[PDB]
Amino acid sequence: LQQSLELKRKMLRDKQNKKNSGQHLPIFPAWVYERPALIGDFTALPIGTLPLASQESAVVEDLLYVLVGVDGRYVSAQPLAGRQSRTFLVDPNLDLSIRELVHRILPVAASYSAVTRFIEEKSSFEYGQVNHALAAAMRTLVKEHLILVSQLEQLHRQGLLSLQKLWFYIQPAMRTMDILASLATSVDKGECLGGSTLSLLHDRSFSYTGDSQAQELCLYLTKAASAPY
Amino acid sequence: ITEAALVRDILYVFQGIDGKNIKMNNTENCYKVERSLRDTAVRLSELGWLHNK
Amino acid sequence: LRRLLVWTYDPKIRLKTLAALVDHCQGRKGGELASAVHAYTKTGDPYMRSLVQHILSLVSHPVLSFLYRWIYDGELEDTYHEFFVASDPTVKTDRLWHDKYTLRKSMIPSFMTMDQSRKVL
Repeated sequence: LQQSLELKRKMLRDKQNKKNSGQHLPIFPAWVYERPALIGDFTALPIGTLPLASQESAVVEDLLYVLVGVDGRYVSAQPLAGRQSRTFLVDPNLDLSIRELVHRILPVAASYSAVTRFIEEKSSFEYGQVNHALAAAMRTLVKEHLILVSQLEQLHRQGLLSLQKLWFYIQPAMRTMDILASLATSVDKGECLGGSTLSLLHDRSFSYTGDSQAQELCLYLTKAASAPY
Repeated sequence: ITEAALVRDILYVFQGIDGKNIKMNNTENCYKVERSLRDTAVRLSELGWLHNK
Repeated sequence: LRRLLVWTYDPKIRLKTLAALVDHCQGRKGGELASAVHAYTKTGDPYMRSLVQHILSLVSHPVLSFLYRWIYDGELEDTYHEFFVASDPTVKTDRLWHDKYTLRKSMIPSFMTMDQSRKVL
């Protein structure tokens, strides 16, 4: 977020000199990115002292909000809204049997915040026509993750969900978030834009052919990003 | 306080008319609430901010 | 249902895009505002594009009404700065052709190329 404001103007000036009729091409203002409600990515008591069968409902409901980048009540989303890395602070006490499985579910939250910030910054007009459609089509894969999360919260309110069921439900979505997060970090890191982020999507699709859970993702991402090309 | 009051308040911050147990104290960011009860608001109050925007 | 969260989720994204749209159209008028609406249909999301293109269909209706009174009759209309030609209000006689019409370069939109606006002038 903070670092991107430089990158935008430099990459705009290159492609503005290249074209001979690019006229009245607008840019999105910065406070669309700054505020944590125009983007998809954002009392509290020590959870250890409660009974066993209440801490479960507690940390599951809190974790379901943590997946999309915001505090539940007892596990907090640390405020950065900057780079391709985000950290979360779980409370230093919990029942061990719940606590190990919570730690195993926790990477998909850091593998959502980094995806969503890349989706915010590179749907603009300074990273090339294919990268805009790419971030706009990774936005759809984040929309399905959000739909999953809404259904899980609904079932958890009516007493039909636990951390074992939550762990079983999020595994394909954990794979989808891992692939998109690695891709977002890689495209940001090498300052890739345009067609160099239409080649990486081709390589990743060839890599996975032993799963068919990630292969279909990569095929769909390549199909959607090459529609302006 | 019971849950039904919170239901009635959240149903008004979608209209842009402030509640009682949930109020807008800052206008730059979303509504702030004045245990499962509290956790819904961290997603729901943003929608009141955007509707007012 | 987590206090009507599931019901509000389908309008939730529909609130995000419009609340961003009030800030991208900030302080604009005429063709520049039409560009600020056309910006959100340069995107490759189907839902965002289908949401915005309806607003775009409404927003360029006065602009194109001014456009069809300028190709068919020859005298434009606006009430504020809304039109891609900035006409000379001073009278000319038979030397009308050379000086009367010059290109305004703030109200050419992004769904019209500069070639089009020059030719329509």
